[PDB]
Amino acid sequence: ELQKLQWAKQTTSICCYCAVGCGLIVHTAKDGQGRAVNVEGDPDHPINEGSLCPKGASIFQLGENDQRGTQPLYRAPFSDTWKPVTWDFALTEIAKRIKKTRDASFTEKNAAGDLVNRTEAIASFGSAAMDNEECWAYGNILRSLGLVYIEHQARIXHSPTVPALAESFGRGAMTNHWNDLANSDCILIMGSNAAENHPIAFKWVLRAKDKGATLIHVDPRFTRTSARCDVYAPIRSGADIPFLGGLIKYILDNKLYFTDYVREYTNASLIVGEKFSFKDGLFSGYDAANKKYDKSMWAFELDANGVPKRDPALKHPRCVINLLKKHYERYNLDKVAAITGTSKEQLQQVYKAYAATGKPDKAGTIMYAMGWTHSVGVQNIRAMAMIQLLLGNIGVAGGGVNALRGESNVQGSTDQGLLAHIWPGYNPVPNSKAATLELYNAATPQSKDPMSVNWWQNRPKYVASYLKALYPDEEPAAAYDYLPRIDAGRKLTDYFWLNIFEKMDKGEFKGLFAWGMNPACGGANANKNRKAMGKLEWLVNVNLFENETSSFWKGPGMNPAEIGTEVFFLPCCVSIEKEGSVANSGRWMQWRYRGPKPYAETKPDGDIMLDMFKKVRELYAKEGGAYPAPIAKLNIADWEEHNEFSPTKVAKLMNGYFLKDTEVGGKQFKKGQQVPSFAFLTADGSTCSGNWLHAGSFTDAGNLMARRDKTQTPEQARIGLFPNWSFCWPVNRRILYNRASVDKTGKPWNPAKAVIEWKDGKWVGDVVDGGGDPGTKHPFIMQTHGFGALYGPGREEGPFPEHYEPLECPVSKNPFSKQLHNPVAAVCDPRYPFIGTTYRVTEHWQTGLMTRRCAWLVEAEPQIFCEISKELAKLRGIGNGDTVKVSSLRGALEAVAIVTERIRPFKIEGVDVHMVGLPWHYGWMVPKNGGDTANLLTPSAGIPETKAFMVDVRKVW
Amino acid sequence: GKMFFVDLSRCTACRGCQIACKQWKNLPAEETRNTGSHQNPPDLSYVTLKTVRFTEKSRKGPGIDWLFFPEQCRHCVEPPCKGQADVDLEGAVVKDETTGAVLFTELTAKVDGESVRSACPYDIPRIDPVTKRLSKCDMCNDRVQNGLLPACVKTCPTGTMNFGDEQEMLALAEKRLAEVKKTYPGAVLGDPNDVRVVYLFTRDPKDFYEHAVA
Ligand SMILES: Nc1nc2c(c(=O)[nH]1)N[C@H]1C(S)=C(S)[C@@H](COP(=O)(O)OP(=O)(O)OC[C@H]3O[C@@H](n4cnc5c(=O)[nH]c(N)nc54)[C@H](O)[C@@H]3O)O[C@H]1N2
Ligand SMILES: Nc1nc2c(c(=O)[nH]1)N[C@H]1C(S)=C(S)[C@@H](COP(=O)(O)OP(=O)(O)OC[C@H]3O[C@@H](n4cnc5c(=O)[nH]c(N)nc54)[C@H](O)[C@@H]3O)O[C@H]1N2
Ligand code: SF4
Ligand code: SF4
Ligand code: SF4
Ligand code: SF4
Ligand SMILES: [S]
Ligand SMILES: [W+6]
Repeated sequence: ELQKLQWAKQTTSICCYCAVGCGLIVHTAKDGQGRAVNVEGDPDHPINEGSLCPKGASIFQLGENDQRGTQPLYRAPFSDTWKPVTWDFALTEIAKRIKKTRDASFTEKNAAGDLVNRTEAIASFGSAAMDNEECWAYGNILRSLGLVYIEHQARIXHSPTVPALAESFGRGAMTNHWNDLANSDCILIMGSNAAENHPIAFKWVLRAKDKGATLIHVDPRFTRTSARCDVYAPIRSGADIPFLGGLIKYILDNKLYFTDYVREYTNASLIVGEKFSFKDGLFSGYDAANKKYDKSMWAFELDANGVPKRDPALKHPRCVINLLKKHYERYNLDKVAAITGTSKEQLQQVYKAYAATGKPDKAGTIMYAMGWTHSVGVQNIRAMAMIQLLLGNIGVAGGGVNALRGESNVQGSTDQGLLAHIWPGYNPVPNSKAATLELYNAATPQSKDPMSVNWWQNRPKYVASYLKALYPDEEPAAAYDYLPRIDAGRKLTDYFWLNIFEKMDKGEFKGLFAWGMNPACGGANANKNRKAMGKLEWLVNVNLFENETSSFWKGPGMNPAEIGTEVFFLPCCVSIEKEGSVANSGRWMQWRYRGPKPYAETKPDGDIMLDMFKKVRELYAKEGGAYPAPIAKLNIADWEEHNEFSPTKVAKLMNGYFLKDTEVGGKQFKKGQQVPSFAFLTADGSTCSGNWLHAGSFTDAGNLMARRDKTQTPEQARIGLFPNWSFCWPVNRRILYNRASVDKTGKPWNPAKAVIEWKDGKWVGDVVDGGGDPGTKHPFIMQTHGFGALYGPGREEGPFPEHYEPLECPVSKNPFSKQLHNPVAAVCDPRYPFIGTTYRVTEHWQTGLMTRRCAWLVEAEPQIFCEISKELAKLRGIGNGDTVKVSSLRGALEAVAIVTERIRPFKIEGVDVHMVGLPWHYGWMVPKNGGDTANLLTPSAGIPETKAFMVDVRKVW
Repeated sequence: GKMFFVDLSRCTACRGCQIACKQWKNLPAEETRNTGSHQNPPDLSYVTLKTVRFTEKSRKGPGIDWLFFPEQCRHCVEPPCKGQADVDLEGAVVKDETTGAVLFTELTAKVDGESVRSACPYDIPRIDPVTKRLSKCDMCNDRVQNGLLPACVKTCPTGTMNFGDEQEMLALAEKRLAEVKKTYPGAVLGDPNDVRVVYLFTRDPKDFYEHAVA
């Protein structure tokens, strides 16, 4: 027996870092009574199989860390130091600041006289790190208090990805999952450094290669990913759309598209209206004065029924496919090569390798994470989705757009609507014009096409069931009035990440929740944001350690004596000190358990937020105040067991249960029973559900998220579905759009890697994405018209991706049109001639708040560095390892020079343009000589710009 | 006996192995600084039993050959460190007959720490400036005896690290060298008759590290 593990209780957990969702086994001393003694990988877990990258591998050092917060800390206005205080004091004083600010700023009716019932004087940031049950509860607590400025991590990836993939496929999520990468014949990694940023993903990338696959890395830098690919192709920053535009033309010119797939499952056949045109880099319906488009000009030609007209012959010149062919004729190899900086040879190589997956028995996948996805980032991902629809790689094993999520639960936190524009289940936040529940539900487009499922028509069941979970004693129509509404007249982006920092700097916020985020390092233009936080009356920071956000008031250049911001620092417990679920990139909602009890006096986020809310509710019950109803009637009794936050009970409420005896889909359901699927939710108040996507996750059969069953059929095991390991939304459909993986008979395109198959009156393999017999329904059930969208007339920049230059300063020429920059959209001060970029290394996490406190990770990567080419090193007289000053209009910092051939000068319009690489993992707080955030350098000018900002790099003597 | 097969053609330099070694044994972190490399710690020492070495070699056209070497004791079949150590005191360095692990005991304080490092053709052993004891990779003999994989082997996600009986590992190395040669035609196995840590190199082992082979 191993002594270290002998006598310790053994529990399972999920990694608290990236969205791969690696299994841990935790060993806890005194049969679970004491501290953690060991943390390592779960050998039975089918994603990581015991493997951990150094972040997961170091989780013992994260949890059992004597630098961690022990109890709440208080900082009085202008105070020079922290004052240790009790929970009772901190939550009580916090509950009073909330009420004071709410009562003083709560507006029942906006200027226009419409009901909004909201506060614009309190903002909240975070968090993708919290459990799914804690994210859901947090969102509802903030909305019951009437907040509309509710944001977190997800914003930076959401704004590009979700609208791109939603427009294309009808959902915004990663189409496939990690294990499925192993089934791919060609893996295109472009806008991703997966080897460093999703390391366990490369288990499955390399296994794809073992079974014959070509691995292609498209990156301005040579990384640890590049080292383990068959093809490294350098690309100039922001030349992605040219590159993908060339691939579209290559596929159409060489007839490499999957014809039958395209004719049946994409909108290739649909007739676009006569009002559509493109000329000189502008689509039809352009308002030159306002710099935006009239998208009605891009409408389809509708038949008598109101269904878009189709030519299955694909002969009509206004067929999507024919307009697509016309549009991308301009992206010839010579033009694309010149702008990308990629040799015609390599382009032809990459194009040939990947477009070979257009074969029905071949599958290609594209992996992107953040990359550089600016003005036309949405259109970049649109082009990836369009390539995949052309080659019929959507819905199949080894296919899909694998949009890699960042944080462990950024998928879950987004699903729980911790963004300003969405409630849970991606039901929009009502605007001022949505005066009643009937009007809110009126906005859902209908289809007269009988083959079109148009699943979003069920939205009224989900909204009603949602309001019955929050306010179960009220009519949904009545409860609808409790939750705040945004201004219909204002830009949606005015409620988002970047404008919350703008408003803060204009002192328009009394309060901020920094809940599981480090804005003082995370936010672009750190100098501005750190000064802007001084203009807050109170700040609530909930994190594991003291950090640059909590302690901004004693930061570099700051004078505590003249900063009046009142800070409460509440220390939360680590991931292994609590029970709950995290939803990975693949939508796997994975249950994890408590190992050690919370360290010192730390609490789970659920207990902090629930206790904080109860004290707010108490004050309103005794004092009264502004519109108490939403706060008073919110059902928090379902969240609680044994006087504590219950992950189990919140998860059951999120799945949902019947509030009475109900007949649904011609099947009798008893009162109190768990809802077994979102198909059996109702609009009439019979059912409740916190999130319709969770309906199926916690049934009468039990907690399916806690399943650790590796049982697989041969056809399931061949592609690694593992459908009995945990649970993925929707209803355990592991590969989305899987109806596209079979013909109108129900026979797979690729029988050797079948996802579903029609055998003896049933779909066999994965859960079918949309009920119905073969060839009776269009495969994209969340789309209105039911088709994969090559033509996307809902995008602001036009229905086809078009190259507009995102890299302003060093580029004057667009070889594809007259239109240089985005027509619906930087100083370029010559003192800063270099392109600054920020990116990650394997060993550090986000702002480094967590990993800078883990000695083994600091050991590997102790200091901020500046990676530069040999060419820039020669120009500026810099030697490998020299200290340099990197500067911009926004600030300056010192870092160690790493001179490397992994960085090469960009060739732009006959000039060498040098790119400067910085990690954003560092902050003044810790460690000694670690350095400060690279966001000192980044500009503000609703997503920040972190991949291309102008810098100078000087040697320091 | 047991053997490590290390397929460096699969290594992503994630350094999971480096961290996992220190987690299992609860070793401390060295004081490090960046001197123009991701490589840290820069060398093995008393408290670092495994480090990943980074080496960049220029190649024709875009990118580089980025060579990664997670360095550990080779656990030699005929240990030269034992032979040299046994000239001062027999016991300081012993060979486990079950696993084939070369193990430095607490009696390595008594022997000449300098010359027993010199005898090692891989320059593995490291001396404590205090207790004067030798430390290195102990093959996680603790775990191997209990039918578990070594920490560095279990943590590795790429399939670089492989562990098991000498016969089935040499069988794997031969079959893997055959498939790796199709991508890296200059691929070779390091000292596959003399050691129990068999490194597959994509090219000249000397490019990965000076003491990569005997
Ligand atoms: N180790 C580690 N892993 C992480 C994180 C972390 O901090 N550390 N954070 C997580 C989060 S929040 C996220 S969103 C993900 C992000 O994961 P990634 O998107 O992989 O993150 P980055 O390293 O910032 O960017 C990936 C690559 O994009 C390249 N790139 C830069 N500009 C361009 C361009 O114009 N075009 C193209 N094609 N490529 C370009 C960079 O050179 C870099 O190699 O990682 C997650 N995982
Ligand atoms: N220059 C530059 N800036 C960037 C980026 C970039 O690439 N370059 N990336 C951007 C992106 S993609 C993102 S997502 C953001 C991320 O920016 P942030 O989210 O602000 O960064 P961190 O705070 O480091 O993220 C992890 C946080 O979660 C906390 N945490 C962990 N577990 C828990 C828990 O159980 N409860 C609570 N309450 N907190 C917990 C950690 O302590 C830590 O504070 O940064 C953005 N900023
Ligand atoms: S950081 Fe990501 S890849 Fe590494 S162990 Fe954790 S979940 Fe797995
Ligand atoms: S590698 Fe060196 S220290 Fe290890 S067994 Fe061989 S001779 Fe001894
Ligand atoms: S075998 Fe064990 S002791 Fe040796 S390097 Fe690997 S983890 Fe460390
Ligand atoms: S864990 Fe595996 S892939 Fe990562 S550095 Fe170690 S040997 Fe290489
Ligand atoms: S993220
Ligand atoms: W992110």
